[PDB]
Amino acid sequence: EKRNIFLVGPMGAGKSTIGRQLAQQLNMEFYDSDQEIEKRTGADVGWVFDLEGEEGFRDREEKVINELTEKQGIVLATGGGSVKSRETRNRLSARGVVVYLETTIEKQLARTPLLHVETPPREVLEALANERNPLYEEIADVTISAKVVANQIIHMLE
Repeated sequence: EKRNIFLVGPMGAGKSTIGRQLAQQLNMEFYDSDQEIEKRTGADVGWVFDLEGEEGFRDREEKVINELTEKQGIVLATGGGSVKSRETRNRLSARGVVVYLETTIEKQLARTPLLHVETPPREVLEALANERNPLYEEIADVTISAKVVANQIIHMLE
């Protein structure tokens, strides 16, 4: 259907790669909230994070996501920590089908907008997952090459 598809999960989950494939196979618009932030600030997303601090970044991100989710027929790759906001999570759930790309710590560490230039120690990623995994799972309607995964998701939505 035309219904929105929102991809959630940690950085390195393939939100952008899988989302672009989904958008092309379903002939929909693709958006990346990190990319929209860069577009509105004219700067690297990680730079905006570092300069504005968490508080300011999260507010800006929440506003960006509120606006994107109001669109129709789009595939959205949401920021990894965008699920921290309760309002955002309720908006994501209500405005489209939420697909959670469950990702191991290993995959997250794995090889190449970038919120952070370099990978952190495993401990940091484990700590993040303990806080965020329950958030991703709370709003997931569907839990999971990009082409293969994209069609699998599609088969699940069917």
